[PDB]
Amino acid sequence: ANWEHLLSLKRQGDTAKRLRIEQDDTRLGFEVDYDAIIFSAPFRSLQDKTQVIPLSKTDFVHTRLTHSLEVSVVGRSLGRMVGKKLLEKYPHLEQVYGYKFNDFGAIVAAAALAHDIGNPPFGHSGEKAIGEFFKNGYGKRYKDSLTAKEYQDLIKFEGNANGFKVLSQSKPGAQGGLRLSYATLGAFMKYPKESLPHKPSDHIADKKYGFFQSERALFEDVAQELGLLKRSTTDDVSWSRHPLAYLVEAADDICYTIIDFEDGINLGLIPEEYALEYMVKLVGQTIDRNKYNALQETSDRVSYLRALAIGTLINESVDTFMKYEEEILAGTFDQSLIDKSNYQAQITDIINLSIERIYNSREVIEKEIAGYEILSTLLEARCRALDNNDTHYNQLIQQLLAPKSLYENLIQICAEVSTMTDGKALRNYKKIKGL
Amino acid sequence: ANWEHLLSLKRQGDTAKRLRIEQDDTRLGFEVDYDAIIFSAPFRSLQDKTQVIPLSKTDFVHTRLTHSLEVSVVGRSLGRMVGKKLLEKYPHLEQVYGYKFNDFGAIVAAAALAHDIGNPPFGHSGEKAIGEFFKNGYGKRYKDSLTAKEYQDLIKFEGNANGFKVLSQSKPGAQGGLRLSYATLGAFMKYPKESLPHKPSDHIADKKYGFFQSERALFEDVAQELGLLKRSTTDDVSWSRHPLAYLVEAADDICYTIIDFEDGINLGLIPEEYALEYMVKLVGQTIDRNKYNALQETSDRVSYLRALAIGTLINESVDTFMKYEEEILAGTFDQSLIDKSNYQAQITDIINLSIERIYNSREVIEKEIAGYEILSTLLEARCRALDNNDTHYNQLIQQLLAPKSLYENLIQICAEVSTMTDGKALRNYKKIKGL
Amino acid sequence: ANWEHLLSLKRQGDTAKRLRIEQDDTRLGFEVDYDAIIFSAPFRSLQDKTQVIPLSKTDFVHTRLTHSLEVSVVGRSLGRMVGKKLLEKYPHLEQVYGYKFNDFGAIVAAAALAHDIGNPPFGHSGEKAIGEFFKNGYGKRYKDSLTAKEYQDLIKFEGNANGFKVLSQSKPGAQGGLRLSYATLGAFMKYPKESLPHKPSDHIADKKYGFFQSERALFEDVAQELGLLKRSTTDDVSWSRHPLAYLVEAADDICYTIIDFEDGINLGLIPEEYALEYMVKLVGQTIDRNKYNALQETSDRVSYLRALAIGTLINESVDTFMKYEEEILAGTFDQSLIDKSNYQAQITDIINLSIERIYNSREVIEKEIAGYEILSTLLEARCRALDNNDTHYNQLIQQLLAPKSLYENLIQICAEVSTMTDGKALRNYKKIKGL
Repeated sequence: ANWEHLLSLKRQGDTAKRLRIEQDDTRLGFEVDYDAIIFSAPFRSLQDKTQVIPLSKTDFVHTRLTHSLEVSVVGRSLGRMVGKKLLEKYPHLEQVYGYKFNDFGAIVAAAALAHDIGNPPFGHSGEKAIGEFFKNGYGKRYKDSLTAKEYQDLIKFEGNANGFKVLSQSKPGAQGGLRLSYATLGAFMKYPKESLPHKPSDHIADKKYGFFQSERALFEDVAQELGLLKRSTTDDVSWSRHPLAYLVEAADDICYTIIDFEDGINLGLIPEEYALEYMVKLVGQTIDRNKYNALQETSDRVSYLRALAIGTLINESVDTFMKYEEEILAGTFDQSLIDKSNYQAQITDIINLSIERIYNSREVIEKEIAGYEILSTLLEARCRALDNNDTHYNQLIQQLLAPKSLYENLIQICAEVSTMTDGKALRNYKKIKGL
Repeated sequence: ANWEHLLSLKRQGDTAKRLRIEQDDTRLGFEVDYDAIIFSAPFRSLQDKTQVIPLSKTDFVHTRLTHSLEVSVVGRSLGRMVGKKLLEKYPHLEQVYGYKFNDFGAIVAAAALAHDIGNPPFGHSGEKAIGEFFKNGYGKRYKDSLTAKEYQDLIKFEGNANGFKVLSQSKPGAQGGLRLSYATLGAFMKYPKESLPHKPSDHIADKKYGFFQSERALFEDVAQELGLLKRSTTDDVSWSRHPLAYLVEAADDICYTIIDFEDGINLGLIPEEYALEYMVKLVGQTIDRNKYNALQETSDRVSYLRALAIGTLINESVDTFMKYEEEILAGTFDQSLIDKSNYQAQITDIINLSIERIYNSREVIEKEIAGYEILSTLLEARCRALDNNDTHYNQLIQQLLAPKSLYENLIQICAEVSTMTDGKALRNYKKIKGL
Repeated sequence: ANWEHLLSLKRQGDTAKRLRIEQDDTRLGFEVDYDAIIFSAPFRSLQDKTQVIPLSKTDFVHTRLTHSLEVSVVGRSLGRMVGKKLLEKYPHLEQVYGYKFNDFGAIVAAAALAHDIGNPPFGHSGEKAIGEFFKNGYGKRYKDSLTAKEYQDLIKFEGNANGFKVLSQSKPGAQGGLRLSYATLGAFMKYPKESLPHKPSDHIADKKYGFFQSERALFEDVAQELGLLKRSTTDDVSWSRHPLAYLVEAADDICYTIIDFEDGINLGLIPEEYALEYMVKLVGQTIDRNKYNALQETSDRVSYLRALAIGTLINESVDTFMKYEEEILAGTFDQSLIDKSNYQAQITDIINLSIERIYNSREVIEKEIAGYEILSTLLEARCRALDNNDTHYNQLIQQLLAPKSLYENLIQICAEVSTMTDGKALRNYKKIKGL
């Protein structure tokens, strides 16, 4: 591929090319993208969306908005640092085409900021509850009216794909959604494939899929404009990742690992006695141990460790990207940047500690179990209303929850149930069940 | 038809005639009816029964008892003014028979006071939830054990017909229920027909039905004594309305229109800026503009407009009655009194604004949806216990909720679930669901 | 039967005999049993387990722990008093084998202390909900995969048998459970039979059953060591009760009769006047009338009557036991000790009043109805997770509720659901239901 094409400023529906050298640097398309997301209704709704991790009465624990905000700050740093090195490697990108190192920071930051925008509540358990509804619940009745891939979109409903829908969905008065730059949509697409075939290889980009059938035509346009390399020549389409999607992924990987740990310690789910032991290798060269011992509050000690460890992993991930830059550009890199880390054993240890103390904790399990009932109830009410829209009750349901082809109706129901705020979903659920 | 027979003082089971001229003026049968309703357990229970309209923590919103009381006051005025004009047009009713203008006010007031006594909770949505239970829910299993009209009583369960049952149902030690005058029972019956045929015409009197199969024999006796005109000779019975039922209907129509509007403004669902605009034509000939401007509080200004509009519509309704009095006596008036109003456009505008801002409001929809679940759960508990009364659990349900033919059992279950107070229904529902 | 064998100090797994004369007086096996129950997790859990009797905002009402404690105190007196008379009638028990009167008090106290340890919540209605689950609910699907007696253990699930399971269940690191002395396990077994045949006679010992199929081999060991007399002629096994089981029963009967009455008066469910009227014959010979009239508080007057009445019935039960000692030893006593009471008319009056004012009270019926839903919901969740342990949801359920053969799994599910504390059961129920 070519970096000039990968850094496309095209917005959906454009009729003429947007050259970087002609951009107003105070209205740079990539930076406009970031601000568009910040002010968007879907991003703002993350304020009222918790993570599956429990709340604390005494200490800070991230909601989904502040988690996404911090991921985007890590992403900006990754993009800035790699962008500087790319412009040194390929100086024509700056001298001829006018690209600057902050462009790469803005692309990665915007795609990272919006990564969780489409995820249902209750973490991956919420995805599994939606999928189960269509695999074995009421929604199984729709199988024979859908293509294999349309049905797969439902039984393996994917928040990454719903995020792509949220960013690009046309509505009356708003064609093309947020109309983000194609470079940003490219960096967003960690899994550039459809729902089938399912996990066709052990390649990182094949672990999930990244767009629904409803968004296939758009990503085809995005992939064409960017020049992404093909990974399939059948009607089951798939492409090699945009190089910057590796940085978006690394930002998420760094933040899932270290910031979950930080939250677990502040909640007390992870004993503070383990804080230094698990972070020593990651921070040992830079930690000022005398300073660490002088900090009097648990949360200040763990924030210092988190800052040091994120710094270490950012610097390393930049160097790993540049080492494998040609292979990434050629589509032959089959792993994540963090997979190559010299700290991979320590990262796995932290992740396993978080699985054991946070995600397997009673408070998380209880919430996932409750979430199954909440999501299954909302989906069933919407789907019965779709199937019998004439009855008095189902008209009330439509008025309460949602005031096209079968597939497009079903994927919209999933999309809308997934993006309801915590409070709205809970209130509507309680009314349907009379509580 | 003859007004001498329409004004019957007969009570259920009477052995001898009751002549108006022989009545004690301090114990007039029609006034005794008003007081019997006031002190009755069903009317007292309206204290603990809310309308579908939401509660407010700052302003007055009507419960069902206050609504019924104000309807009865408007009704008394309609009856008084019409009674005076009817006694001028038929002076023998006063000379030979001894009827006085207050008699007509008493009949209309008592019938109007009792109009909502049999309605289930949650408004018309509550009626629909009970019907759905027998149409498509657990109660569907009874269809093949019931006649067409018995089943129709259930799938189209009607609060008007339940009100007639509540007023007249014999119980051990209370033969004939409240034993109201037959004239009052006639004025109560807005839909003098059985559940089938369903809407045989577009006449307002055919829109619903007014008695269940369980009360058909009772209303036949009332219809015979009053000399109501038979409107159909098939096994399907129906009669032309008692003339005073047009005034009972008018009392409800005027209050439903204007007082919902008043509550909507005080709730903030309807902006105050709409209050004068929608009521100027109805009040302009009688309003004291100096008084209106001096009033500094919204609820006082709205209450003033409400009083003037109601007075306007009462006066117009009386004139409309008297214009079509002979048509009403002949059974050939196919319309409501308010349908002939010169302010029909303004009334329709007020009704539509109330639908848009009150009845389609989120708080009303939520409550109606919850009411479906509450009523369906209580009905299913009672019917499962009816079908299998020998189990330990169903014996507990019987002790908790209810400490004859299949049809008579099912209609009683509906009547009882419909008349439980809000708090008792909710408490029993929560216990059944373990909440 | 021989008292030397009936007073066995054997613990499960023992390879050598335990001679009473060799026991350390500060570590007597029978007294060790009492202390082992007190400190056991199942007994401690009765702290957080209420009776079906409603709680009071003004007066004392017993939780299950305090009820079991007071039953054990009454049992200790019964055992001590009968022990002294037994050692007079069989002096070789002391002189040759070294038994002392307090040994009999310790046996009866320990067995009585543990009588309610296995009962499910919600009283006998809780037992009926569990049985109904397997007779007609989801659990009916297991009938054809179980023997007749295995299925009867479920459809007639019995708290007495679950108590035996709780006391003796082997787990890794705790073989034989609490490892109680066999004399104590004999005194505990009021119904020495398996689930089938059901009520083979009207003998009190045949009213219920005392051990599940999972514990049949253990009680067979216990019966052999104690030398209990075989009572059943068929392949369904059954033994005559250990004589001390009659005293454990009498402690329960006396406390349930008088202390329930006491609680009902202090709750206000039973009018205060009924206290002296129903207890005057039980207390007349021993009551200090000036002490009683000087007492100014209801709870103190009633507590005085309770102490006097329990005193009377303890003394009488001891005399009844000794009067029929030889018939009990030979297995020919067909009644309970209290059945032979001279105060049986007063006991029956008190029980019937408690049934009418307490157990048939609205507050109890409400709680039993809710308990059906709670227990049925928990049983269905555990059984569906047993049937499909592979699904993501069922693996969450397994982590939340339970972090071998089909029968062994089902009886363990019943045992665990029955032994959950009130708050733990309610919390898990609410999460499964989304609240």
